[PDB]
Amino acid sequence: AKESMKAREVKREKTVAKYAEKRKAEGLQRLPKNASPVRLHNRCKLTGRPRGYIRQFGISRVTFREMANNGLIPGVKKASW
Amino acid sequence: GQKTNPIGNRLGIIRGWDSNWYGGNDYGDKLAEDHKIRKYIHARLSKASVSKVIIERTLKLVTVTITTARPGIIIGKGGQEVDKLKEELKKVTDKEVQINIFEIKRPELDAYLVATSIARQIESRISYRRAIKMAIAASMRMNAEGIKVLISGRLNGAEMARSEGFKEGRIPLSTFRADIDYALAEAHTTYGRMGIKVWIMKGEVY
Amino acid sequence: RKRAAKKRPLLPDPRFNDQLVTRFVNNLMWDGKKSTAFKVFYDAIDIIETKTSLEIWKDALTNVMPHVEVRFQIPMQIRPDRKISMAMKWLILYARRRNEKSMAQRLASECLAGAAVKKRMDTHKMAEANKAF
RNA sequence: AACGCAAGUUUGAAACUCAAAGGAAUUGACGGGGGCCCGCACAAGCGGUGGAACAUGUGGUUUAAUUCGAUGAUACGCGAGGAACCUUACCAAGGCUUAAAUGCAGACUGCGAUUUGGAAACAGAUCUCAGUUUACAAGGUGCUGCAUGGUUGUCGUCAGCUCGUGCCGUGAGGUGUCAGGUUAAGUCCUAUAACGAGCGCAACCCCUGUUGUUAGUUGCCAGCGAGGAACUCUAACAAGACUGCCAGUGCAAACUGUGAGGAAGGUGGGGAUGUCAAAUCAUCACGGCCCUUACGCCUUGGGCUACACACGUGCUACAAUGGCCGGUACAGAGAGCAGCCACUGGGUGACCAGGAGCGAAUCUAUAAAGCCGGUCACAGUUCGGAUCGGAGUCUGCAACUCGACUCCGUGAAGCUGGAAUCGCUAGUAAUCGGAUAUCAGCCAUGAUCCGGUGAA
Repeated sequence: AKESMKAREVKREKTVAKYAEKRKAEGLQRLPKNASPVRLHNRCKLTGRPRGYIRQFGISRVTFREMANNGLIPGVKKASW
Repeated sequence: GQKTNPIGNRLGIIRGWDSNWYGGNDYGDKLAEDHKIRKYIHARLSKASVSKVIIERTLKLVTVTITTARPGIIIGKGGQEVDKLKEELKKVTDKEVQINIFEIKRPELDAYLVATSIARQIESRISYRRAIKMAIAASMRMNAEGIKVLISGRLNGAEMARSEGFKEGRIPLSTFRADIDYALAEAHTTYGRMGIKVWIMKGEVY
Repeated sequence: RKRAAKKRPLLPDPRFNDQLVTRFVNNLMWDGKKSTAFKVFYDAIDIIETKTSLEIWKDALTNVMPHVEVRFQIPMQIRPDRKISMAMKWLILYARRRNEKSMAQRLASECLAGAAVKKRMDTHKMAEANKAF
């Protein structure tokens, strides 16, 4: 969750912006090995915390719980059935 | 920590949501921007003692309706006092942005203005003993029968933590139909960080 | 402090329209399978047609009904109804030790009226010893 | 020293050491003291664990590293709800110092393709929001949860915990909260130096269990006909359960049975939760200490999978109420352009190519157990599934360390498991299948749910 480690994700995301037509055209691949979609781990996008992630809200479980409790996500309620 | 948030289990009930925007699976950056706008507003104008930021993220628009404790210094003269704030937050979130400043009805009953005022008195280090009763009296002058202010450890520059009840009246937290608003604001002193929790019970809603 | 009981009412079976056959197949069930238990019971009672009908089975179910159980190891009567659950449980428990081929085959112990009466005899012999209590 | 046969009796110091010994009463705690109650707590019944092989977790031993934390109940299929690189915080070796990101400060202007050294990071050339000095911050998953904020487990969904006024006691304190009934309850009646109040309980909320109205799109198919507004359905509003009805007990609450009803006596299940210096300074913030040629930073390769042993949590099998080849049915919820695939062609198969429909009551995703028929006719077997060799498919730059699946070989331990221990009172246990979450693929037998059959 360090600043360097969370900025590494942004650097890799900015690196995988080009080469979108190069990787689309088992050989002929001399790349910086960072322009691949297999190295993009998803963070919490506020704190930058791995080990728990929801694609819908894009944040970790602890931030999701705290915001859903203190009314920051429209729609969430207390599930009961 | 063995108590649920009082406004947490009240959303499908009398308590509503702060933000207002329906996006199917697209919370993402629309949530990151809503998280940054509130903190940017609270850091840019804190001397007005803001109460809440109703963020309405509809199509091609974002309304930033601000409920303060002092709208005079926010509107300012002629509107250029809002001009810089608006160009700032709009170039932070480069989209079509509108602002609406709301006036306050008895600012001593907001469950957050009380907390931030007590925190400011604490970090100003006057007595730590007059602020809680000041807030209690200024809140119980009027209605909202229940008020409960609880404070956390690191008190009076001591070594071990301790908590004080300091409550009076009636605050039925076990009743979903009670209209208990609450907001936690804490003071960053030199002996650490002191936490404040304010519950306000106005009355049953229907 | 259980304060109540409900006895769990039952419903009869199509064949033989009897209420004891339902209890028997309920004690026969395994992993919640009633159809195959009914099938096995029907095959068993049809194999028993060598020698009458399920009458001989229900009368053999009587020889496994104890009248006193030990539970300072004091003897006492069980109940007017738990007798026909101990009898069924003992029959079904000791019919699974017979080294036959199928379950319907090894269930041919109703004609042994054979590891079923031995239990009742041992219970009576252990209850008549502690009769001074 | 006196007395006595003796045991011993009477009289009776000091040196030295501590700031305490002691009596009465009060609150709590405890008792192998008593009384009244509750909880799958015990008694009864069912299924397990401990026996066997496999998967993860942990201790222990080695390693350059085997990242860190919890190591009774409240840790051990936990944080972690996806370890090939990435995550990664650790190790070995190459490249950096005001910084690999972010604010600033003072200048100098209007992203791409090509070429060399390379394992990359980075250096040296063409070319056409970006590039470069100076002093600034910055940074640390560094150390203490026994300095903390916040956020949880536990007693515990147990019924308890207090306050205002008034009286008793010199005082700590007592009363209200005790006594008798009542049940899930400090939930209520009766009297009582008590009268009231607050937190808690209950009610107020969600789903399910019947009926009516509002409306029929992409629910649905009853009557005529070749298109319908009755039902299911969806989602809004209402009724219905209040021991209210009928019998006995009681000043009263209130239990014991019957009748009606879809329901009973809180219909059932959930969200609600009023000391242990308990878990986290590794979600986040933070007081104090330490390093800044760095314990800071970008890379490649490796480790987190190491293995003589152990304890915990799981799956499967130990068989014929079973296996196999065949026929035949019955779902629910949830998901789908970070995709679901109808259909056709190739291949035993995973899968590949072509190619509709669908950003969702519209289109796709084909259930098992069950039923019928034949075989096996009892043992290491036509049960079992570990281990190993060869040949393929998919993802990804990369499948050896360390992915999954298919395929042809093969049949190891296992024939109901020792004291000891675990869960369960009704759609419950047991058993079978399906879906979701992390998503390039995946260890998924873990976690969260749903549906079927269904007990004692």
